[PDB]
Amino acid sequence: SDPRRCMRHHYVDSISHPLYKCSSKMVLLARCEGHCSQASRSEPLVSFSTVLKQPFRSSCHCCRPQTSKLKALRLRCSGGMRLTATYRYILSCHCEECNS
Amino acid sequence: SDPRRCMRHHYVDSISHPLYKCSSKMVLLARCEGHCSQASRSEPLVSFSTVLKQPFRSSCHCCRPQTSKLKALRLRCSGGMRLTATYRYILSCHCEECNS
Amino acid sequence: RRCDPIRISMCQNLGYNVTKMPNLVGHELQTDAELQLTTFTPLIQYGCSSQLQFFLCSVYVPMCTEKINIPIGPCGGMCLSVKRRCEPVLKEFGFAWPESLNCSKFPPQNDHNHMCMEGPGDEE
Amino acid sequence: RRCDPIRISMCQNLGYNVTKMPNLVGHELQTDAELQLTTFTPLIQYGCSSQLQFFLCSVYVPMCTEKINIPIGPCGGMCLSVKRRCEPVLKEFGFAWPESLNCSKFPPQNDHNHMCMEGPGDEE
Ligand SMILES: O=S(=O)(O)OC[C@H]1O[C@@](COS(=O)(=O)O)(O[C@H]2O[C@H](COS(=O)(=O)O)[C@@H](OS(=O)(=O)O)[C@H](OS(=O)(=O)O)[C@H]2OS(=O)(=O)O)[C@@H](OS(=O)(=O)O)[C@@H]1OS(=O)(=O)O
Ligand SMILES: O=S(=O)(O)OC[C@H]1O[C@@](COS(=O)(=O)O)(O[C@H]2O[C@H](COS(=O)(=O)O)[C@@H](OS(=O)(=O)O)[C@H](OS(=O)(=O)O)[C@H]2OS(=O)(=O)O)[C@@H](OS(=O)(=O)O)[C@@H]1OS(=O)(=O)O
Ligand SMILES: *[C@@H]1O[C@H](CO)[C@@H](O)[C@H](O)[C@H]1NC(C)=O
Ligand SMILES: *[C@@H]1O[C@H](CO)[C@@H](O)[C@H](O)[C@H]1NC(C)=O
Ligand SMILES: *[C@H]1O[C@H](CO)[C@@H](O)[C@H](O)[C@H]1NC(C)=O
Ligand SMILES: *[C@H]1O[C@H](CO)[C@@H](O)[C@H](O)[C@H]1NC(C)=O
Repeated sequence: SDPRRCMRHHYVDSISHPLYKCSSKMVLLARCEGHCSQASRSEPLVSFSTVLKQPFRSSCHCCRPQTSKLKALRLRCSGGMRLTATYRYILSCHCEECNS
Repeated sequence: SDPRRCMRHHYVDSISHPLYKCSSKMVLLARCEGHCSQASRSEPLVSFSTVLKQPFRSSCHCCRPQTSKLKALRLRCSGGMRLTATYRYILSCHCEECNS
Repeated sequence: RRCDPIRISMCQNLGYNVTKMPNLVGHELQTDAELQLTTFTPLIQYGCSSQLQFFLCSVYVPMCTEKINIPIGPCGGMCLSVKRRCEPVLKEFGFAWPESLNCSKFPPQNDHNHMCMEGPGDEE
Repeated sequence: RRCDPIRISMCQNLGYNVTKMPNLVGHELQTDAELQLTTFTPLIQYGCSSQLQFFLCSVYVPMCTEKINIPIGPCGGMCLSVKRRCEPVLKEFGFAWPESLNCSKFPPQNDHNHMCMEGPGDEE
């Protein structure tokens, strides 16, 4: 129960179309936040090519959504236009590697 | 002077070709290691396309080499073969974002 | 301003900062609600479900937000997923599952129309 | 086994775990070396160079490794980059730059042939 820990946080926002003028609809959401425990690093790599790239291998545990259910909803825009928006409710956070 | 902090670490290894049989040459190197302070996160994103992707925006400060000088050296392999290897000595570590 | 901070350690440090009395149950004061939870404390140890504690806090100290004046609690699916795991064990301790936790009352899902929190445990 | 742990707090917690007496300078015991460093302590505060302290530790408690029996210190370039910044100020305090820190002695660069540590400050 460490508040630092990577974890799910709850809050409400109101989705409204960026460009079109529309009525906002208030919905609840979740986000991932904390400090993954596992230290990070990168260390150098060796190439016998005349071409390198390959500069280093690194590891780093970010904190990200383990499990997320898609949602969506429709919006009524001034004049005819009625619109649909889609996003991801986040059921679970975990710490995973930044590059896979 | 926090040992946790992202920072440069020194050590020696001996580079030897993976596949060819060769004489090893001992060299000194540096690697990056610690705990970047800035918490990490990702939070959901909204698309008005019928196509999403776009799942979240996240941030995460890994610890990586700020400043690194290329080096290289030649190796003598049994029979004729003499080979050259190239890598990166690391002059400075910093904490940067995982995806830029 | 409008909402108020959680004062029960047990329920501290989950998703959300803040709640508002009086309780869904109808508890008037966090202290009193504190009292009830304690009762469940042995059950929690048994670890029927991982999500148990969160759920109970959800009911007893519902989330709150300045954005709107209503309270936020758990969706059914979550409870059920919970209810099944612990309905029995509570039967041990010779205990009925309480009506206060009646899983009909909670909305089915989380939507514009109704806002409730979900967990990886789920149901209709 | 072969090497031994740094015992000076000041030099603790830089790149490397371990050193081996006797000193490049010829210090016999970390304690004594500890004594010398202290003298530089005011200079460090002045912050002539950021890399100063590291450098001095490099000289006074050189790195050590089980991989080979030799000691590891700083490359010249680093020192110079350092030396220039602080040569003057040391002139304040009416102080010559010491021969022990003579920047000729340190190898030019880091290589198979010679191993020394470098910093972002650099020179030939
Ligand atoms: O959207 S509501 O929560 O307000 O629910 C129904 C009311 O919305 C309408 C149209 O207005 S609008 O949705 O505000 O643009 O119904 C439409 O809304 C519901 C709710 O879902 S949604 O995410 O808001 O779009 C849709 O239901 S569903 O998509 O979840 O299945 C309606 O479709 S349906 O009723 O399920 O078939 C959707 O289209 S429709 O307008 O219903 O054809 C109004 O229509 S109503 O449901 O026939 O009454 C409702 O009235 S209100 O003035 O928007 O409150
Ligand atoms: O490599 S050494 O540190 O041992 O230095 C010179 C000795 O190596 C040779 C060949 O053997 S080998 O290098 O072990 O394969 O010289 C070669 O090595 C030096 C050192 O650099 S390197 O990273 O080891 O390749 C090279 O210098 S340089 O590339 O840094 O500029 C030599 O090139 S050069 O002398 O600078 O022109 C490189 O090629 S060469 O053999 O010199 O033609 C032996 O050659 S020597 O330098 O003429 O004596 C040296 O003898 S040893 O038996 O390897 O110790
Ligand atoms: C809970 O209450 C609902 C409606 O108030 C009722 O239908 C049901 O019998 C009660 N018991 C349950 C859902 O187990
Ligand atoms: C340091 O010693 C070197 C060689 O031992 C000598 O050439 C020089 O005069 C001395 N002073 C320096 C480099 O400032
Ligand atoms: C309370 O903390 C939560 C998360 O810990 C955060 O979202 C909120 O902004 C905090 N309160 C204030 C006034 O920032
Ligand atoms: C000493 O610590 C350094 C880095 O802090 C590490 O490389 C080394 O492995 C440690 N000693 C041992 C025996 O692991």
